[PDB]
Amino acid sequence: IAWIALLLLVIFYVFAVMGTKLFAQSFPEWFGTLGASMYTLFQVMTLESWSMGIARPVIEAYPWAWIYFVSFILVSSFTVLNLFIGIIIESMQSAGWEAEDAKRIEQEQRAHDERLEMLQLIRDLSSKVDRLERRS
Amino acid sequence: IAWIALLLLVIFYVFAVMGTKLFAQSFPEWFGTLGASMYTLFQVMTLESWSMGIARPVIEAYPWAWIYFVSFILVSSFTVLNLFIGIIIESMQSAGWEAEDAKRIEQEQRAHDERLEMLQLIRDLSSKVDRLERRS
Amino acid sequence: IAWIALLLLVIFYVFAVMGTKLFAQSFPEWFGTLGASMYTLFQVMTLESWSMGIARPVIEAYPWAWIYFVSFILVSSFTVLNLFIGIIIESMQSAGWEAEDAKRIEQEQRAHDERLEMLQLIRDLSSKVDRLERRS
Amino acid sequence: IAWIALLLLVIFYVFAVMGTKLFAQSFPEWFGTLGASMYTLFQVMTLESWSMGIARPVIEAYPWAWIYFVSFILVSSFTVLNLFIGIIIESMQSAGWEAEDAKRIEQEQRAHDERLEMLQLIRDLSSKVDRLERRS
Repeated sequence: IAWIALLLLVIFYVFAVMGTKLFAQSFPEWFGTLGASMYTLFQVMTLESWSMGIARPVIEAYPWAWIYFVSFILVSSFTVLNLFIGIIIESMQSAGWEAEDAKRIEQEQRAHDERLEMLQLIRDLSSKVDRLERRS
Repeated sequence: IAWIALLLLVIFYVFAVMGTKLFAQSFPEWFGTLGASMYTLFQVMTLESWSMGIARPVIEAYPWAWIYFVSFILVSSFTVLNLFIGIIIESMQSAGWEAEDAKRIEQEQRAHDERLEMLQLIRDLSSKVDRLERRS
Repeated sequence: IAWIALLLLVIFYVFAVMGTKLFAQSFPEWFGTLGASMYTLFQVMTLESWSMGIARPVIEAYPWAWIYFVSFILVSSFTVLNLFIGIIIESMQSAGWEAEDAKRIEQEQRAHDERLEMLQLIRDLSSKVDRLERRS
Repeated sequence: IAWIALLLLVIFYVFAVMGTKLFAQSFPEWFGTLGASMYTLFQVMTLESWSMGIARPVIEAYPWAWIYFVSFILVSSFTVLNLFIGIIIESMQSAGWEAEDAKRIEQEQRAHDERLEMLQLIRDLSSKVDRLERRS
C-alpha cells in the first residue's frame, strides 16, 4: 500500500516542475515557484476551482495546457483510488481474513491429526484380524 | 469491470454531442465544439463549479438544461460507483478470495481422499470378518 | 439497500419544503419554488459552491440557516454512505460470499453423508464381531 | 469505529481554536469566533472553495497558514478514510463474516462429535477382537 504513496509523491513532484517550467511565465501566482505549483496542484487535486479558477485561464493562454490539467487529475486521483483500495484490502484481510485464514488453517490440520491416527487404529486392527484368518 | 469503462465513455460521448447540439448557440466557450463539451462535461463530472459556473448560467438561457446537467451527474457518477465497486470486488476476491477459494477447494478434496480410502479399509475388514461368521 | 433510497428521497423532500418555507422570501432564485430547492439542495448535496455560493449568503440573512445547511449535508451524505456501503455488502456477499456460502454448505453435508454411512459400516461390524464372542 | 468519531471531533476542535487564535485578527468572517472556524473548517473539510476562497487569501496575509490548511485537510480527510473503512470492515464482517464465522465454528465441531464417537466404536471393537486372540 505505502509502496504507491511514493509513486503519488513522484507524480505530484514530476507535474509540479512541469507547471513551473510551463506557466511560471504568465501565471506566476500559481506556477511561479516549484513550491507554488506544489500548492496549486494540491488544490487542483482536491478539485476546488481547478478548472474555472486555474485550468480555464491557463488554457486561455496555452491550449497545450488542457491536457496537463486533465491528465494530472486522471493519473493523480486514479493512484489515490489504487491507494484507497490498498487500505480496504490490507484492512479487510488483516482484521478479518488473516485471523480466519489461520484459524481455519489450524482447524483443518487439527483433523488430519484425527483422521491419520484413526487410520492407524484401523490398520492396527487389520493386523489383528488378518492374523486370525491365518490362525483359524 | 472494464466492460463498463466502455459504457462510461459512451455516456460521456452521447452527452457531449447533446450539449454541442443544444448550447453551441449561446454558450460557445463551453459547448461550441464537440471537444469543448468533452472538456466541460469532464469538469461537470468532477463537480468543480459545475452549477454556479456552468449549469446555472446555462439554465438561465434554457430551463430545459436543468435536467441535462442533473441527469448527466446522476448517470455519470453512478456508473463510476459501479466502476469503483467493480475494482473493490475484482480486487478483494482476487488477492484474498480466489487463492482461499482454491486452497479450501483443495483441502476439502484432500480429505475425501482420506475418508474414501478409510471407508475401503473398513469394507476390507467387513469382508475379513463376515467371512469368519461363515467359518466358525 | 434500495430500502434507504426511499429514505434519502424523503430527506431530500423534507428539506426541500423546509428551505422553500424559510428562504423563498429573500433567496427566490435558490428557494422560491419547491422545484428550485430540489435543484439547490442537489447542488448543496454535491458540495459545489454549497457554502460560499448558497449557505454563506443565506446565513448572512438568517443565522438560523447555518444548521439547515450543515445538518442537511451531514444527514444527506451520511445516508449515501449507508447506501454506498449497502451496495459493497450486497455485491461482495452476492458474487463471492453467496456462492461460496452454498458450495461449503454442500461440501460440509456431503461428508456427513460419508461419516454417517461409514459409522453404520462399523456398527454392522460391531454386530458381526460381538456375535462371535457369543459364538466361541 | 465510533472510537475515532471522538478523535475526529477532537481534531475539528483543536484546529478550530488554532484558526480563531491566528486568523480572528484579519479574517474575522472566517475565524472571528470559535463557532465561525467550526463552520469554516467544515467547509474546508468538504473541499468547497477551501483554497481559492479561504486558504489562498489567508496565505496572502500569513504564509505560516499554508501548512495549517494542508495539514488540516491531510489529517481530517485521512481519519475519515480510517472511519469510512471502519464501517466497511464492521459491516462486511458482521452481516457476512460473523454469521459464517459461527456456522463454520459449529459445522467443524459437529464432526469432532462424529469422529470422536466413531473412534470409540473402533476401540470398542479393538477390545472385542484383541480379547479373541487371547481366547482362541
